[PDB]
Amino acid sequence: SMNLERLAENTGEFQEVVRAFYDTLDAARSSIRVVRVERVSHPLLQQQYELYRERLLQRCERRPVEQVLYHGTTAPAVPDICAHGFNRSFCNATVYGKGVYFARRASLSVQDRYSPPNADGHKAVFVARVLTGDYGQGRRGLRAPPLRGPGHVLLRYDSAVDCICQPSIFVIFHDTQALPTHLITCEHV
Ligand SMILES: O=c1[nH][nH]c(=O)c2cc(OCc3cccc(Cl)c3)ccc12
Repeated sequence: SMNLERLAENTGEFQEVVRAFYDTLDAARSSIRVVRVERVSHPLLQQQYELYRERLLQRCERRPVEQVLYHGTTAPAVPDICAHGFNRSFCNATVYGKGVYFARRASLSVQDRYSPPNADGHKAVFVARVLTGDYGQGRRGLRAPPLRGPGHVLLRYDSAVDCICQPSIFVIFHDTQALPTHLITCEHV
């Protein structure tokens, strides 16, 4: 909470982020209000992230290798994420693996079970760049992405998902594979 910077409502960056948030808010597009949007700066994690991104850009089948995704969290977790990035050791049921869950659609992250509100009724949703790369099928046992199986050089997939077909959830298992960029503070009207 020391490397957060509030964005004014009348700026390009605030509008990009908020528009993308409302576009994917579905069910609750008209119940949810935005209180605040803050830029997250973590120069070190960003460098560690860019190095991983270079390795994936050089060798992934799927495109894109990188996606913007939402992570709802508890008020107490906000300082840690801003200081350290996403920490899978805080693992709700780990249905698709013991990793950090990101959602394609904000509708999912903004639910009270993922972003529970605090005493002021404020809900914490992070926007993150995530190196999804080549994803495999998640399942509850997974302490890492699932094995690629025989005849692949790479031992494991980059991430795990609910469903390979149209995936809506990504589970990532490396501290450097997800960079928080913005903290959206929202509430139910
Ligand atoms: O935005 C989130 N922040 N934190 C979470 O733990 C989290 C978890 C999450 O899926 C859990 C789940 C449960 C049943 C079926 C599916 Cl497919 C997925 C989705 C989003 C989030």
